[PDB]
Amino acid sequence: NRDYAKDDPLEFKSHQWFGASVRSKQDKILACAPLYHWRTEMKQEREPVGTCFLQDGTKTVEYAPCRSQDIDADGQGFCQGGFSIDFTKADRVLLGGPGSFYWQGQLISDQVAEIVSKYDPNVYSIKYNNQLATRTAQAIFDDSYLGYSV
Amino acid sequence: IDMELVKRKRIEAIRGQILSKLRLASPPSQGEVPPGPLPEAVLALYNSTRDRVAGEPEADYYAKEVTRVLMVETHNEIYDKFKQSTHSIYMFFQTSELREAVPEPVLLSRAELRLLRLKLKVEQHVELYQKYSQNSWRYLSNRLLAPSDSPEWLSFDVTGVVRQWLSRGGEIEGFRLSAHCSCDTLQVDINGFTTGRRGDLATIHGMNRPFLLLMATPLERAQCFSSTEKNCCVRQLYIDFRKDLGWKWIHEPKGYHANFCLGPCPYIWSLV
Amino acid sequence: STEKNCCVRQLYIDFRKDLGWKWIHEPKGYHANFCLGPCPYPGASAAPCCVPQALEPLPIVYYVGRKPKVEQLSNMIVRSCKCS
Amino acid sequence: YMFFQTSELREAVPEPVLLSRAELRLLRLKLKVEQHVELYQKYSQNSWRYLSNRLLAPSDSPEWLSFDVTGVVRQWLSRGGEIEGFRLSAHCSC
Amino acid sequence: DYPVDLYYLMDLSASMDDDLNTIKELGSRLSKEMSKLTSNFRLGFGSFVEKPVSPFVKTTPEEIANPCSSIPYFCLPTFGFKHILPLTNDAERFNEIVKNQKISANIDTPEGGFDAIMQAAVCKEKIGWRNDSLHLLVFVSDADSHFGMDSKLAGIVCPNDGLCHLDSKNEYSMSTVLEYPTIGQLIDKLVQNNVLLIFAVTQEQVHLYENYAKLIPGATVGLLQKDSGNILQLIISAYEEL
Ligand SMILES: *[C@@H]1O[C@H](CO)[C@@H](O[C@@H]2O[C@H](CO)[C@@H](O[C@@H]3O[C@H](CO)[C@@H](O)[C@H](O[C@H]4O[C@H](CO)[C@@H](O)[C@H](O)[C@@H]4O)[C@@H]3O)[C@H](O)[C@H]2NC(C)=O)[C@H](O)[C@H]1NC(C)=O
Ligand SMILES: *[C@@H]1O[C@H](CO)[C@@H](O)[C@H](O)[C@H]1NC(C)=O
Ligand SMILES: [Mn+2]
Ligand SMILES: [Mn+2]
Ligand SMILES: [Mn+2]
Repeated sequence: NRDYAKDDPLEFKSHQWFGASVRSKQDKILACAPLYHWRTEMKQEREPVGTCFLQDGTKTVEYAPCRSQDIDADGQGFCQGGFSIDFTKADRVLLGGPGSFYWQGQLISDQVAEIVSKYDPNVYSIKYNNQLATRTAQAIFDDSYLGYSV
Repeated sequence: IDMELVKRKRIEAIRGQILSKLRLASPPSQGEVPPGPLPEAVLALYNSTRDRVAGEPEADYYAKEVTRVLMVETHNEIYDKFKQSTHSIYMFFQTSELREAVPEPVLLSRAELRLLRLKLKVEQHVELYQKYSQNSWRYLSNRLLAPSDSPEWLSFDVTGVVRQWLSRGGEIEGFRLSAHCSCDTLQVDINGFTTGRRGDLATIHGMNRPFLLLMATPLERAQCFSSTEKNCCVRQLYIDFRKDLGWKWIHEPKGYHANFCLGPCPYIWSLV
Repeated sequence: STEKNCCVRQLYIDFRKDLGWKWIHEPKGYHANFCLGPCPYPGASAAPCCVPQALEPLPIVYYVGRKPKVEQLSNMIVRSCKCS
Repeated sequence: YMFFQTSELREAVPEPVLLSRAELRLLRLKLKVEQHVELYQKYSQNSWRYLSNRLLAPSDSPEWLSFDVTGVVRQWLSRGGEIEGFRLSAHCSC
Repeated sequence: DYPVDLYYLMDLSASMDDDLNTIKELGSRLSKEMSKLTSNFRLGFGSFVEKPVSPFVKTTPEEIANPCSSIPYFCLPTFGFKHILPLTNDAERFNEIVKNQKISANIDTPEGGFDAIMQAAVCKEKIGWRNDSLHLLVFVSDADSHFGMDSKLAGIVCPNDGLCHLDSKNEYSMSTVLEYPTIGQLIDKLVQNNVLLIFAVTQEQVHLYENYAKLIPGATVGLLQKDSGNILQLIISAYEEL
């Protein structure tokens, strides 16, 4: 577990369920941890934003599109990104996040060329320009679990 | 010698005191009261009267029935005209429950509006206003703020306001909270709605909202001049310096009225 | 400290124990205290007494038949004591 | 705006601890209508910080008021600042 | 004249603070009209909130012991289901439990309602269902409720066996171990025990649960009001038998 500060752990990889969904495309292997919790960068929380690790041969990168500044249940704090995954034929990743926006759910798609290139082990909230995402809707759609399967 | 019964003289003086402030002769019946159920609604009343560490007559010796009323949420009327902004904060109340806790405007004794602070650090200054003509706002009081690292509970004596609200049949009232104006914005964090908290816990996020604490006299009570005898009444006594002291070293003044207290004060005497 | 002069003495008053009152739900006891002590050399009264200077109110909870009334008594808890 | 000299203040009261009560008294002339008054203190010889407040009543005769600035005067006798003062403006509606 | 059992399943979740006083006025009122149409009357009680695991509850050390934090407010921790009162004739013991009930909390509006229905149904012993009687189970909650496979997000993939899982504390011990039950599982265990499920929810939740009562045989619905005698009219017109 990386530390945000002294005696202040940044993440909780225990019981993160890494390997709950595995998807492979050619020499690419994508695995995710839907029960990965992450502490907010504003205060001391424990929010299950989910994270994925991608291996394209030698390089291993992290992918947490729900680990953002959009915190709390109202945002992507309980997104559990990587609950379900799949690959397209044009090297785009399809990620499902059932807990986003008070469990309205969200689908996030990023180009594999951008995932590895914009990866930075010192940046915990990476913003991707070619990101495609289902934005938040009205409150009637809460508790819908969009992204449960893909 | 004195003895320790002095404590028992206080207890038996407390006994007759509580009964007199409640205008009671004997304790009421508790066989018409159900043992066990104690609502957390009256526990919030009792907790809010003991809470005030912050904030600034013949009828004033008797007891006052303490009741409170919560405010109106932002889900009905507080968003239709202004909503919330960095310039002001609005709180709204009804009157069908204000004139229900205190039916007659005269019964109202003290009415303090209490809020809930959040950590604010160094300094802020707050000015309070009242709703006039349903559109104009009039100044009330002001208060400087201290660096409380913890949530703080305040109170503002708006008794003169609430009394005027009980005399009119005005079906809607409310307050306004802006900040100081240095002339020749607002940075206070008070417990609010935040607008966006949802889920199962959202319902409890309306608790601790600004409420108006009321202390009135029950309707059941209603209703040297109180004595024909020379009671402990202050007696007249004019003292001259040249006449009663013989001191010519004091030029001014040359006399004043230094009264005195004469009369007994006993208790628990024979015969209600 | 142990004062020989006008000092406010501690006194916890229980309703069930020192009064026998089970009709007051809350509280079931409080610190009213009292003032005991001499005040030597200063006026107005023929004998300067140890009287309280600051007092504090007490909220009570009792029922009336079927109606519970939360009321607050004025000046019950003796904080300070003066001599006048 | 009102100003005073510290060279005479620390002569009537040498030690700041001796100061017990220091109330600033003025003199009213206007007798008609009612107005709202705010009081400030001199800081950095340019900035003014809030102090107290008082509403005024339409008294038919010249009235004499007073503002308790004891906590202000006490700190001024400890400082070597030989120039201080007060400010009396009106209400600011914002 | 015929024996009748009534189990009172109350939702203690956070959305119930506005509905709390209606339930206590429903308990005492129900603890009176039952002795009228029958003499063999025994009633019980049980409470539920939510499965005490992320993401349904926040996993910060303060919000575990006090899930009403950040408001702030003091409330009971999150628990799956607690069997408090076995059904008995002692009726003033029933009232004394409903009065002292405090609110709990969680995050997600739907609750673990079915977990409490399933444990109260199957446990014919720790609840104490009569041999030949009308096994009536009043279900009260002001929100939706979780069913099967909803616990997959929490990491619970072992299905609900529909058995009695009440520990020495009379709580649902296998709440973080088993999935929520489905309408199929509930239907399969509400008949093996012969249980008539009364839904007593809020207005916005009726259009939902009435379609559940259409699936669940014998299970009916009800509306919650300040005068909770509305739900009493259900039970009295359910003593028709014949
Ligand atoms: C109105 O006020 C009354 C009392 O004036 C209040 O009843 C009391 O509520 C407090 C809640 O703060 C109870 O205190 C608790 O006591 C238990 C055991 O005695 C503690 O475990 C509790 O600790 C909590 O907080 C800890 C963190 O500081 C956690 O680690 C812990 O797990 C608990 O969550 C807490 O101190 C007190 O027991 C009751 N009094 C009685 C007689 O029961 C009432 O709730 C108030 N009403 C309101 C606020 O609406
Ligand atoms: C029901 O009958 C069984 C035997 O058939 C018996 O063991 C049990 O005690 C009975 N239950 C009650 C409540 O009488
Ligand atoms: Mn709920
Ligand atoms: Mn509710
Ligand atoms: Mn829930």
